[PDB]
Amino acid sequence: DVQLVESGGGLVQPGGSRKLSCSASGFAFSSFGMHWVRQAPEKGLEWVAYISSGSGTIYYADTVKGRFTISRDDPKNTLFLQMTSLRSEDTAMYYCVRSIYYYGSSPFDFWGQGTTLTVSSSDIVMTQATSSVPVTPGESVSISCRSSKSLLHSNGNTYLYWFLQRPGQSPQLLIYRMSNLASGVPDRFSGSGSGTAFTLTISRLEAEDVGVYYCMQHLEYPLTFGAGTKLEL
Amino acid sequence: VFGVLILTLLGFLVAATFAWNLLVLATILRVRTFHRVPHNLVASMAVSDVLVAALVMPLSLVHELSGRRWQLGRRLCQLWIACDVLCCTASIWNVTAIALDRYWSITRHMEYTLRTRKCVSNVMIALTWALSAVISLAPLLFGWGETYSEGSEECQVSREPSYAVFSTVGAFYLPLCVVLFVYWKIYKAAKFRVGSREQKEQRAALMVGILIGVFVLCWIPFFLTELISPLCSCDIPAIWKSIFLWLGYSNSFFNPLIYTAFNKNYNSAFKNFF
Amino acid sequence: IAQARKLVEQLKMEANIDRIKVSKAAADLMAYCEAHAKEDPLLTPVPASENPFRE
Amino acid sequence: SELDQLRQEAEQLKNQIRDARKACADATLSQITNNIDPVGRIQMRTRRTLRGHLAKIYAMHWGTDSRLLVSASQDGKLIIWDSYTTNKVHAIPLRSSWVMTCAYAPSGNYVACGGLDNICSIYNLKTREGNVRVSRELAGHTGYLSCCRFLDDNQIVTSSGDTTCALWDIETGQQTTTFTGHTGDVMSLSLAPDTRLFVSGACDASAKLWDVREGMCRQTFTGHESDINAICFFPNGNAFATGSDDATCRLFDLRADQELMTYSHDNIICGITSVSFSKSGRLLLAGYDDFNCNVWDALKADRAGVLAGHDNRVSCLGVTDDGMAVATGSWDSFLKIWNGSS
Amino acid sequence: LSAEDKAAVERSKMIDRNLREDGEKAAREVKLLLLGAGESGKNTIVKQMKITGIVETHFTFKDLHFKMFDVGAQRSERKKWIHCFEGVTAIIFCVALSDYDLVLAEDEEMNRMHASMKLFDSICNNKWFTDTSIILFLNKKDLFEEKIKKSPLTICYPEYAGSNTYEEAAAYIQCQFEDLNKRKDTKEIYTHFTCSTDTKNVQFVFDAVTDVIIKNNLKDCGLF
Ligand SMILES: NCCc1c[nH]c2ccc(C(N)=O)cc12
Repeated sequence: DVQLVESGGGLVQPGGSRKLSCSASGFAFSSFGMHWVRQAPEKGLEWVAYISSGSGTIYYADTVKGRFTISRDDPKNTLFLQMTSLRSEDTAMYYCVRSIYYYGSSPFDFWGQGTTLTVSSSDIVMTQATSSVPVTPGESVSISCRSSKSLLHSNGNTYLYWFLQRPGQSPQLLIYRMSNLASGVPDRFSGSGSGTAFTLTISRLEAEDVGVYYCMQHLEYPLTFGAGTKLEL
Repeated sequence: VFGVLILTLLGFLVAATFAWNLLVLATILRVRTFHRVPHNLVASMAVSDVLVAALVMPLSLVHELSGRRWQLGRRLCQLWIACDVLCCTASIWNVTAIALDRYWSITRHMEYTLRTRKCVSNVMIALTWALSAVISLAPLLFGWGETYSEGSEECQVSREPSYAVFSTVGAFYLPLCVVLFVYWKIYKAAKFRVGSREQKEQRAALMVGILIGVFVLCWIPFFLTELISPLCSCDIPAIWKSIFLWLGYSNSFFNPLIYTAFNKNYNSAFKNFF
Repeated sequence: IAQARKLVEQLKMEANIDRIKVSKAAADLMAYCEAHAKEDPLLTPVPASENPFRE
Repeated sequence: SELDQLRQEAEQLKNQIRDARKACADATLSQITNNIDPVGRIQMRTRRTLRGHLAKIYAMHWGTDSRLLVSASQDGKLIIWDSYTTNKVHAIPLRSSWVMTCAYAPSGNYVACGGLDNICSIYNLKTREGNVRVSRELAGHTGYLSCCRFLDDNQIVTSSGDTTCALWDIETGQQTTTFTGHTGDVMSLSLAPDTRLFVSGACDASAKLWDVREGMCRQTFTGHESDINAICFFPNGNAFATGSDDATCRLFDLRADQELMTYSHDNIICGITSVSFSKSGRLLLAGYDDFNCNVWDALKADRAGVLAGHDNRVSCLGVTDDGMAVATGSWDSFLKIWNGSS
Repeated sequence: LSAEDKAAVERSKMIDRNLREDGEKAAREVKLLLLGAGESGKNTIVKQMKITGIVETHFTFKDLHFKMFDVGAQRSERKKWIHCFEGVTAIIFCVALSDYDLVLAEDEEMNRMHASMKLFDSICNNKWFTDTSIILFLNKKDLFEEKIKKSPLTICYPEYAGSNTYEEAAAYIQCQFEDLNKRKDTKEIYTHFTCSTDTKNVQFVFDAVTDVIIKNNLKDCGLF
């Protein structure tokens, strides 16, 4: 089955360097572009770097530009992130995310477990309505979010993505493009929005639905993740 | 002196050239079926003929209408000389490149595949144009005698023997020998292949012979005269020079006839257009 | 003679269909075409704004 | 003799059916549509030019979304094009390059293709892995496949060169039904809009309307001279058009049980390669072997326009489910989408 | 264009590059048709080269690769699918010399040799193969020689001179088969007698392909 296994991390002296290596199996690695997403301790998701299929295009975040470099080795189905001048703020759990781009595609469909990294001792802004809300089984909830810039492109596609993170687990894609449910996701979830205001509704809440919900925009790089909303039982 | 008849024939030749060369170029550029490697050399040759008929031949006819005198601009006389030399060398070396491509395809079909053929043909065309430009622009920087000192009363190519021999060797003699060798090899290979029909051998021999004879008759006299003159006190008369120059020009008219009239694709496209 | 038996059976079965007069079928086809002509982009070209295949 | 009696009975039945068809022909379509307003000169332009195929393109099909297109060529690659942005979506390497037909599932999840290999290969386009792989190989046909059409995500009807058609269950890969009765090679298929009926044209110069559930030939239609290459249902579903090597098209009505209109011109002496209607059915677009396609007035049989932009014969024709544009594929390995202008 | 649109464009460019590479790779392979009747001793020929539906056999010679398509098992009207092979470099036809006295199974008087001649005429005088060359193979040399020693060739060729000898009969058969070529000016037939030496047959096929390629190139130059 599809699987991503990250390796590298642990303790690193400030200003040091190390190469994080992710191994992909169960799918055609060469056909998928790759992203690195880091989540700081008790913080939201943050995009780090992106490398397209064939290494034809590479992008970095301004906080990452120059300091970290991303590469891929297709024959061995491996992804590498060489990090140098590691600042104290770089401590986080890093996940490797696959993404496939074509008409009707659902990028960010799979997320790796990721690895921990710790140290010794101009863009679209996404915001969410509330940090947490109460929940009970069988109830209906509606999380809301907004973006500084309208995500409705001239082509007619609204580039909004909803991700759900379980406690002690990596995030998973729920809805892509604000109107398409991710494959395998239960039909309970339903995303909607207009221009700049978006909402994810759950028809009937289940015990498993509790978790941290994140919103992402793919209109233009860097990819910004809004503050997570904690859905607590 | 049959001036009216000569002028009418020369104008008809100019019109026929211009029309046929432009038609060939339009057929290449318009019909997608002709977008193939072997047709790039033909397109370059057609472009050279179009330049000859548009820039060289009319100015040469105008100059000859007054005899050996020149009344045009000072810089325009150098421009005309450079254009004439460049276009003639480009046409000659384009014919040489076409012959070389045919020889490579016939003899090295295994190693001369489309991948190699495209690069080889493009390099040949580029080298042809570069060498023609170099030979045309050399007299402007080396030698003397470009124009008469009597108020630019005359307009002619540099007569320096040292430059003349080099230009003649690079422009015609070396490509002439290359063409002769490659076409002899092609004829031998074709005869061997047919031997392994009579109408067939006759067709191949007639094609090779007519091509070589047209090339020789059109070019060899003019280049021989131009090489002989600087070293001679012979002092060949101007009438022979004009006749040989206009034969070299008529090589431009004959080239499309040889390379497109007898080609199946070219004549079929012409008939379809008509 | 099995093939002949099958052929005759198929012919007898097919000949019993309640075929409709050609005039009536043509009338209904014409009515349907007239009704649905308004919704034909090819028959009635749509404005360039509504045409996805813009130049 | 029993054989003589059976032959006489068959001849009598043929006489009876032809007499009934003559009797029910109280009028003709030409007289009724004589006073209809002529469509006029239909002008279309090539909005998009899809290139990338390195060999003859033999079949193509439009998706239900009216945006994605599928094309098959003898080169060995099956290409899914994004018509709106002329962007390639998938390039499936075919095990056998001798493919003559292709199909696109109504839901777009599966793509079926076949040809001289006598095997219909079904490819899943929405697997978890980001590559297209064969999901099933329907084998059993004694001849080359000619047409493929998806009834649903699990049922597929295919016609082969063995003069028989077959309805297959994709999940099991077993021929659920076999349709027999055609004395010649079957060349094309066309599902009815209701999806319950279909009609198949054969090289015996005849078309046969079958029943999917009952696995039986409900009707037969004749009138062509040499060979039927293409067939298509009229949008209303009660009629279908047939193109033949006779260089003429014929419209048949199931209820009338006889030919309705004939489309022909002295300027065309080549057979019909493909046929398709517009959404309203007023325009009948037929591809011709003379390097161009023609548009006929389905009601008046007037040549409304000509779509001539292919250097070779038009091998496949298709109209989007919404009728916005019409795509044509020819042996020169170029697919062109044509649309009208105000 | 959006980021997703740019990624889709990049994917399309990658697909186009892969298609171009595959086309360049495939352009180096010689495509040959294979046809015959009565099995035409065809199994021996195919296994020599190698050492339902179409069967594709790939074999590499000293310096060239060859793809051979066996479509003889299709058993359907050639008119509807023969045109698919318009681009084949050459057509290999196989004939069993023993068919002269053999009677076709589907018939009771027509000889298998007559059916083979009819098939050869149909394939050769085809609008799709006017400029395509034919390589003719005569397989059953030994069995034909054994048969002619007792059965006269007049059983199949009443017009034959009646000379009961191997060499004259073989020459007559080859001449009769070659006479069917009504487009000699546009195509040629490379007849050959099959032998137990596989390398000889492969070398003959390679030489025929090389001759065809050379003639096609020369015709491209216009000398033909
Ligand atoms: N019109 C002839 C131009 C030309 C081409 N090649 C040449 C080579 C030498 C000379 C010369 N006048 O010496 C002239 C030419």
